[PDB]
Amino acid sequence: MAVLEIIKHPNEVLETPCERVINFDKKLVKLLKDMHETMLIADGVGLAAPQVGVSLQVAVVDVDDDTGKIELINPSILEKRGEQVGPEGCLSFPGLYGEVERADYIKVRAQNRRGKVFLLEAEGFLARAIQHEIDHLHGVLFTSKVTRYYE
Ligand code: NI
Repeated sequence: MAVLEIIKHPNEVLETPCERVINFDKKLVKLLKDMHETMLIADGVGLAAPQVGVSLQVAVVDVDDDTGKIELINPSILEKRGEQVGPEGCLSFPGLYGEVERADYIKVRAQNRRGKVFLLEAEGFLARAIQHEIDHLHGVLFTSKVTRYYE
């Protein structure tokens, strides 16, 4: 495995929309493996490929141990219900936290490492993390949705 450098705001790669993954190959699997440990070593709960300099629709989230690691390739949100307001941060903006409103429940369609399509339902913090990472894949950063930063 390799500890990948996490790209910090500012950097253009962070605002670049990502291409869909077309080849589900060994390089993709290594990217995901490296991203997950890099993310945890940095005490993060989500990480998207553009944050490690790769413009592909690939992200991973890992909040609870029971749930565990969820790798998302070419994810799309099929349904959103309810709202939740709370603090949000990002490994690409060290120490920056702001209040962001996100859907509370989401239904997500995405592919795994082999290209198989799965359906995932999430709520609360996990749903917040997933929404934040999917935004990265479209070149959107959380600062664009912060309503207020904390003192
Ligand atoms: Ni982020």
